[PDB]
Amino acid sequence: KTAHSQGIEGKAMSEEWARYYPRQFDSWKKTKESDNITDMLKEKPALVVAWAGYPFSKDYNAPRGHYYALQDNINTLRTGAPVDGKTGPLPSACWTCKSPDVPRIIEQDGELEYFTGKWAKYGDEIVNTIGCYNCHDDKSAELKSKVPYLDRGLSAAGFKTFAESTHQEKRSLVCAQCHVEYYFKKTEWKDDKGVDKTAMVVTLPWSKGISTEQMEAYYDEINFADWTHGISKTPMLKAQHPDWELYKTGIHGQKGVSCADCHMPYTQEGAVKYSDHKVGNPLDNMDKSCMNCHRESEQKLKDIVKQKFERKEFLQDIAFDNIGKAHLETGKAMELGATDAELKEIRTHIRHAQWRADMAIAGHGSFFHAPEEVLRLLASGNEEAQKARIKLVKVLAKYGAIDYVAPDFETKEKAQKLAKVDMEAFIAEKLKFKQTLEQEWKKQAIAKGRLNPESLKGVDEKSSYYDKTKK
Amino acid sequence: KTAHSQGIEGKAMSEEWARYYPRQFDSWKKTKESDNITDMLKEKPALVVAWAGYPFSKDYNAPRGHYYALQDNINTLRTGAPVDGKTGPLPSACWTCKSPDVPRIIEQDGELEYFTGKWAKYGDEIVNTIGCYNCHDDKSAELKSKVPYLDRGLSAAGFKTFAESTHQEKRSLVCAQCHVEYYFKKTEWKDDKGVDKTAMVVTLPWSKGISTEQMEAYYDEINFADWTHGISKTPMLKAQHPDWELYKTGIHGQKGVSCADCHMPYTQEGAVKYSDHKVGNPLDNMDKSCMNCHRESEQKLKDIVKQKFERKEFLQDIAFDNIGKAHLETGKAMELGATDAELKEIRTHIRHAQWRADMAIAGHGSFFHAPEEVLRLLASGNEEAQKARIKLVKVLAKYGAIDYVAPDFETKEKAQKLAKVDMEAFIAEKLKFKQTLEQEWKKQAIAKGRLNPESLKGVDEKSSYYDKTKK
Ligand code: HEC
Ligand code: HEC
Ligand code: HEC
Ligand code: HEC
Ligand code: HEC
Ligand code: HEC
Ligand code: HEC
Ligand code: HEC
Ligand code: HEC
Ligand code: HEC
Ligand SMILES: [Ca+2]
Ligand SMILES: [Ca+2]
Ligand SMILES: [Y+2]
Ligand SMILES: [Y+2]
Ligand SMILES: [Y+2]
Ligand SMILES: [Y+2]
Ligand SMILES: [Y+2]
Repeated sequence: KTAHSQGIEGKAMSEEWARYYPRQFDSWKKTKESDNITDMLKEKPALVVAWAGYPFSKDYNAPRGHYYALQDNINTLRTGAPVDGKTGPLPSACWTCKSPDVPRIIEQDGELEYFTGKWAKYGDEIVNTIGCYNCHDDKSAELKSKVPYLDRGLSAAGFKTFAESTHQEKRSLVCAQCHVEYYFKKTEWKDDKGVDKTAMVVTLPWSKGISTEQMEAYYDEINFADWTHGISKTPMLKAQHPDWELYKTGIHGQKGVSCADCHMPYTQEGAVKYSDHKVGNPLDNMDKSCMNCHRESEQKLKDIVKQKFERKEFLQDIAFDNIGKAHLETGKAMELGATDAELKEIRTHIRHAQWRADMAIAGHGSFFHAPEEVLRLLASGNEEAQKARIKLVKVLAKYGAIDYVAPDFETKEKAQKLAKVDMEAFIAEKLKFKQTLEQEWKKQAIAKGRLNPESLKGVDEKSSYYDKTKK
Repeated sequence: KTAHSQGIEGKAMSEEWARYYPRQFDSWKKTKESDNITDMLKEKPALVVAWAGYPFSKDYNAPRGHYYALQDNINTLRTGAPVDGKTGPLPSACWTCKSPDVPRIIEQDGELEYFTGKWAKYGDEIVNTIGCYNCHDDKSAELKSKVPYLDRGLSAAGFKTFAESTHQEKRSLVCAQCHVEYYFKKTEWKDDKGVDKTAMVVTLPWSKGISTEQMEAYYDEINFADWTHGISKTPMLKAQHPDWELYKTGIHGQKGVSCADCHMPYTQEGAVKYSDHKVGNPLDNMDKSCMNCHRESEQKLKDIVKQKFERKEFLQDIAFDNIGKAHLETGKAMELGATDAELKEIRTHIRHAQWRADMAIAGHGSFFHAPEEVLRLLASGNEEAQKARIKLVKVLAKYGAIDYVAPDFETKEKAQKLAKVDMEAFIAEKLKFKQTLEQEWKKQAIAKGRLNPESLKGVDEKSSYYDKTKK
């Protein structure tokens, strides 16, 4: 048994676990070191065109330390600027994979209630970032999935549930609670008081399997669309960090190497074994993350990973360039009078091209986790995009614009203009929200004892639209 | 020293080495077991369209045992039906990587003389198949490259020559004498008698490096073309088994694992070590070919290789389908009156698309030797093909055929009709050659003592156009 077999008071606050596990708490806190904000829309402006008419065309950055998960959720322009708990563009489900306060609230008010309402609804309740409670039982300290949608997805795909899995499988599944592709399913329900409500439930599109093509069939079967493209009016699908799904198909995943083996390597000290809880780049600690299975220079192995990244970039730039052009060319055809009937097949091609290309790049480590599937996906997506473009030349010709040249979108500025994103406006509105409602959320959370100010140190010095210098 | 330190009389005939190395001779002879003839034009008819106007549109099969190299060189419809030593479509250079009689002749008449004349020129001299003398010194039995063009290529690419390489590197370089991409360079020269002659010299296009793109630049710089496409009139480049080049970039090649490690695995018997000389499929002998470095079931490793093959096939079919359509669409535009100026960019795209796609599939083991580069190449080639097709829609439109649909080529029969290949005629002509001149070559070679009839057992029972049943 543990030294807290009856549970931990204030379990959602990771600092409450420090008295029992100071070592893991210390390394866990170190993800604060990974504070870099890489603006992906600035690096890859083609993505802005791909996501026109969707929040990702406003703000999308690369992943950084777990220490910043909650704050980045708050800072991203995607969550907008609510003025109260009933406003703002996004739903409560956006907190789900950002805080240990999520299982706390679910276990208190029920899953459906948690998934009901606006993101702003829990602003002063969900205030702790990725913590001990998101992965451990507060009585046995054993690994556990705290979100019901994971087992639901696992079963649907023919996988064993978390409780039925081996220890090694759990070392990856705890990560899969969040590092997977998902979509919000509108769900009607009635509470204990008989009131009719509507929830937006996190759902893993795994009922037909976890391959990109199986998920695609899944979405097409239910005629689902995350949004209607702002330029091409295509019924679009958004892929979001399908880290585990692509990992499972890669060679390491097939060989049984878990997420933890590389991202949370062991350190043996006598008869005691410790897991590095500073979840980050395995390449910064290869001696413990890689060289325990591979025998050769760290530099050579690093060069090999670099090679994979370059190959992925090569195909990614081609795919998204043609996807961007297809969107713009479809928009031009619409402007000339092309009918939905004339553009139906074209739009289906675009939908599939981007779904496959996005699924390939949305998981930032996929180029390494499953190198070959990533390249194949990008090649498949590009082919769908070009099939659309070949058909588009004919539609453009019918309307007298066969020589139309889709405008360029080589910079974030030019791309956002094409996507009609008024950044200045969104940023100004965001800052006002942060200076008012956000500070009230934090003040109230601290007053109620849900938030410890110590956890806020250097947590809000950077975003894609401001940098106080160094976190 | 060896037991034949002064050399071996009749060294070109591998049977002459059996008295010294009966074990290696026995396994070497066993490649006779790999007698399967897989007609690649039947399996992948798109290749016929790709090679229209070139010999490969007539006959192209997958590789089989070394035991059949010489006979397949004779049987392929590509070498045609010469009636004497001055006729036939191909040059003497076609014998180069098929027989130990090649170094014998080169060392006797000089490199330039060997490379001068028709293939039929040496019909009764080059009669032994891949033998001991192609890879070993007949005095020390040490590994050696017997062809000057390899070191020439190695140096040109910044690599060390064969003699300057390590033993492990030599275990792969001996294979590189033949398993590489090449082209025939027309070379003017004058013999000892002052006579002016023209030779077609095997040349490795490695002066700019060994990557597909570097070789492409190499060919473009000298405005080289293997042939003018029979349908699109595009200046084409033919890739031929760039096995070593792609292998060198793969992870195994980067890690120092030689061709021999998998294809000629060791067998330890006490203090003596033997190399399996039955060069074939490593998957048929995984315990010795793979499991000496990898630790897991043979089936799982086999399934993984199968997965790579399927991914490669997926992208290959897409690439060659668009390449085929581009060729046909260009041919249609020509028929309508399109000028060379209007088709110049299109043709450059096609040339590059096929060069990259062919380089990816010409090496039959590349899907495994360098999985990721193969997928990237096929994706790159496909993109070039689609760029050509998008431009072709516009040219077709200018000439009133925007709705043109390139004919299908899903069967070898239909593809060869589009490529205007009269198979019946070529086969009939070939059989007459085999029944007359070929039998004379073999009779004379046997009379002169250059050929041992024992080596002909079951060697000519199959081809792509006949099957006496079982070799
Ligand atoms: C949900 C509760 C999560 C769980 C459980 C795990 N991760 Fe996570 N991870 C999550 C978020 C929301 C983020 C983004 C953080 C931000 O503010 O940008 C991340 C990020 C990572 C990263 C990147 C770290 C970096 O320095 O860039 C990695 C490598 C990562 N996460 C890995 C990972 C693994 C291996 C997990 C299981 C052991 C794991 N995460 C769980 C959300 C969640
Ligand atoms: C779990 C199933 C998640 C849900 C539901 C949402 N997010 Fe998420 N988010 C999750 C992970 C594992 C990661 C890291 C890996 C990655 O590729 O991003 C993230 C990261 C973010 C970030 C930082 C990166 C960025 O996009 O700028 C933000 C700002 C973020 N997530 C916001 C966010 C919102 C608004 C959501 C609702 C639509 C949302 N996430 C849901 C996991 C999950
Ligand atoms: C999920 C993303 C995790 C978070 C957040 C935290 N821990 Fe963790 N922990 C996780 C894994 C995958 C593992 C390895 C499991 C295994 O048996 O291999 C661990 C392990 C521990 C342990 C056991 C000893 C060790 O391996 O170091 C302890 C005591 C532990 N974790 C404590 C702990 C605390 C206090 C955390 C918050 C500060 C915490 N963990 C977060 C995954 C995750
Ligand atoms: C042991 C548990 C492992 C750890 C930790 C890492 N790798 Fe690994 N790797 C492992 C296996 C069993 C395999 C399958 C092939 C084999 O050797 O049997 C691999 C394979 C790779 C590869 C090649 C596959 C590819 O993607 O092309 C690479 C380049 C590789 N591994 C790199 C690598 C790095 C950089 C790691 C640390 C971050 C790492 N591996 C950890 C087993 C294990
Ligand atoms: C070792 C063999 C690994 C396994 C198993 C998993 N990951 Fe990984 N991951 C690894 C590397 C070498 C990299 C690339 C690092 C680089 O900078 O080149 C990654 C990357 C990620 C990322 C991207 C983080 C970022 O870009 O900021 C994430 C989010 C990530 N990995 C998550 C993750 C999860 C959840 C895994 C299991 C499903 C997983 N990784 C396994 C190495 C290894
Ligand atoms: C030229 C003199 C060669 C040398 C030296 C090596 N190979 Fe070869 N190989 C060559 C030819 C002309 C052929 C085609 C044979 C035919 O009639 O189709 C081949 C074929 C192979 C194969 C395929 C065998 C099968 O059963 O399908 C392999 C796997 C192969 N060769 C490998 C190989 C290796 C590893 C070498 C060096 C040790 C090697 N070959 C040398 C011509 C020549
Ligand atoms: C060495 C540099 C070569 C030259 C020059 C030529 N060939 Fe070849 N050939 C070589 C190898 C290594 C292989 C096996 C690997 C492969 O992918 O094919 C071959 C195989 C053949 C075959 C059998 C397969 C087929 O194409 O049906 C034939 C019939 C053949 N080679 C014929 C041939 C001719 C006519 C050549 C002159 C143009 C020629 N080869 C040159 C290596 C080399
Ligand atoms: C080239 C394609 C080869 C042909 C044809 C033959 N041999 Fe070979 N042989 C080759 C290699 C790559 C190796 C291994 C070299 C090493 O040191 O690792 C060998 C080795 C031998 C040896 C040494 C002992 C052994 O490893 O078995 C002998 C005595 C030998 N080869 C003899 C031999 C004979 C008699 C051949 C013709 C019948 C023959 N080899 C062909 C490559 C090639
Ligand atoms: C030892 C000399 C090896 C032999 C013989 C074979 N492989 Fe190998 N393999 C080896 C290394 C050092 C690596 C690099 C990665 C690592 O584990 O350190 C590999 C890698 C692979 C891979 C993964 C890479 C990829 O292509 O995705 C696979 C799938 C693999 N090896 C398969 C394999 C098979 C089937 C072999 C026999 C025919 C084989 N390898 C031999 C080292 C060695
Ligand atoms: C092990 C790690 C290998 C190394 C090193 C090399 N080859 Fe290989 N080769 C290997 C496999 C697993 C395969 C595929 C077998 C299958 O049927 O799936 C191949 C295949 C080839 C081929 C194709 C033969 C055919 O299709 O008939 C050739 C011609 C070949 N390999 C040649 C070859 C050469 C010359 C190498 C060094 C440059 C080489 N291989 C290395 C495994 C391994
Ligand atoms: Ca989604
Ligand atoms: Ca060539
Ligand atoms: Y406490
Ligand atoms: Y990062
Ligand atoms: Y690979
Ligand atoms: Y003798
Ligand atoms: Y074969």
